[PDB]
Amino acid sequence: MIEKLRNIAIIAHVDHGKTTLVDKLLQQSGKERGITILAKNTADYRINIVDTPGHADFGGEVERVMSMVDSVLLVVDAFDGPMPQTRFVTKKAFAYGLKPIVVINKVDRPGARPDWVVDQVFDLFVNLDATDEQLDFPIVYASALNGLDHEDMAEDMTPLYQAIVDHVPAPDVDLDGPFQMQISQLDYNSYVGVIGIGRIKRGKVKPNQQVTIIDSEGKTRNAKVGKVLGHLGLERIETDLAEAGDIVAITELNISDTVCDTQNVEALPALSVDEPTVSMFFCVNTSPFCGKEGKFVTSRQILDRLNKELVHNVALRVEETEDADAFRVSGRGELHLSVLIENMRREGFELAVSRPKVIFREIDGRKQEPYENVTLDVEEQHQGSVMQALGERKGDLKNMNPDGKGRVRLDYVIPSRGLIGFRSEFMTMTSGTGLLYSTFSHYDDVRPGEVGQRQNGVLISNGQGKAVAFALFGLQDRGKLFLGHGAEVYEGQIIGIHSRSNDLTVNCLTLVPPIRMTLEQALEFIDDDELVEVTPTSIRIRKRHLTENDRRRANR
Ligand SMILES: Nc1nc2c(ncn2[C@@H]2O[C@H](COP(=O)(O)OP(=O)(O)O)[C@@H](O)[C@H]2O)c(=O)[nH]1
Repeated sequence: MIEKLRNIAIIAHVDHGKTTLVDKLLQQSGKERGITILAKNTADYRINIVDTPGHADFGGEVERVMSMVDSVLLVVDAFDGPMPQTRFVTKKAFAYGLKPIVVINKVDRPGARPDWVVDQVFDLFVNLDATDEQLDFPIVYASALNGLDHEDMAEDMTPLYQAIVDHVPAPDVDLDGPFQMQISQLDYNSYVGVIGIGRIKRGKVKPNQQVTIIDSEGKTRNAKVGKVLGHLGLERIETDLAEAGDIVAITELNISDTVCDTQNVEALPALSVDEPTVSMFFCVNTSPFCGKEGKFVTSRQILDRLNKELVHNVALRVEETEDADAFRVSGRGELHLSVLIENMRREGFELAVSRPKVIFREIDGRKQEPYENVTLDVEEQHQGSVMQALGERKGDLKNMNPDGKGRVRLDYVIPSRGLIGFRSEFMTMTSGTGLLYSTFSHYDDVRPGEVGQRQNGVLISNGQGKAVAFALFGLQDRGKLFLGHGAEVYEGQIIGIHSRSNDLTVNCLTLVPPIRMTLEQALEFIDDDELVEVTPTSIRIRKRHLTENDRRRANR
């Protein structure tokens, strides 16, 4: 049963499908796909074959695919050869010691050239070390509708069979002991819940069987389970090990998230660089515009929506709270999350989100909060205020190579927790002639001393009427304003900033041009108490508490 298992993956050249071969090899029972096509054969070898995508999504997609398999397959046109659509995977394929299997496809073509293509699939195949292969054999020559070189050439359908059982081994994993499995792939359905798919590392799995989740500590229960056969994932009572076993009704559930039994077990590692860096709660809009401007409010629409992204987004991680109408969403970047928000924003979603709290994950002893490699380019007299603010952000400098044309380029290493806010007043210090983006680098020990705050606070309001020049031109002698003449806010909606740490509960009812604050500039601003309402039309900045005594209430 288990020593006849062979877990492989295929790489689609330009030409998509490979069936041909993917297909016809359903030849003993048993456009397009794809996962996982587990043929069945003896002259019984179950062979789960996971199709690595022709594309590359993002944030560590394909490396996660070969976390299941122990070897690979490479389809290459005999007319043409291998391409950049193959150079994407194969590189990451050899990263784990995966012995390849080369397939010269299309052999029957009149413009085909076998041993030249082989000679290309050597030279553009070794440059990336290995270092074996060598063999690398494999080295089959295969038609679709199915006399040169290997063999050749009987029922060019069984030769490939040899290759798999001969050179691909069975997954070295323990049948017995307490159950363990790491989720490799992920998908969702409009009334399943989340769905697993993976590779059984330890033990065996009963369909109605309690379990635990890992990286955190949830003890969610199991309900249903399913095997794969043909292009279908077909239900099964119970499955052992080493298979592409597909599973439901657990939770949330995530990519990389490990999960084993409940007795004597836990856990599973292997990130590797998929784990997120940032997080913020996603809440259904409870503020005074509940279904006004927008068209998706009921929590299980949002939930539904977030899950659907967790198929595409491999660099995303969504977990569910004690509170029903709220979800801690986390991703490998603040910019990677704002995508999800503003994309959802203009699908017509009314929801709100909490402040970007950093993922203070841990690597050996020190609680290593993440850092990033900043690059910023500014006019010279701005530099004084630029440098100044960053040495207060616990942002270490690396190099500042001056171009000598009236500008300077500055290059820092800054902590994530202290990058929150700066791209507002970088654009205010430089007055627009400051241009900066950046990139995530790695986590580092404590800053230390949490100093990623902002302050002062802002001006909170106390009525649902419209803002008037009779109140705003006076209230703006406390500080700058987020609204102008005429707009109906509510009790809670921060309509501006004070000049000092004071929060105020003012009246706009009884002018300077205001501040056009973006989605990003709202999130990367709010305090831990406050929240950002995001309708599909405008953007509001509420507090979570709406009045001047309701504020004083929660303060114990
Ligand atoms: N002559 C020849 N043509 C092939 C062979 N394999 C595929 N093709 C052609 O190339 C195209 C790509 O193969 P296909 O089976 O469509 O792969 P799919 O994208 O997985 O369906 C098909 O339209 C076939 O007509 C082969 O072994 N010999």
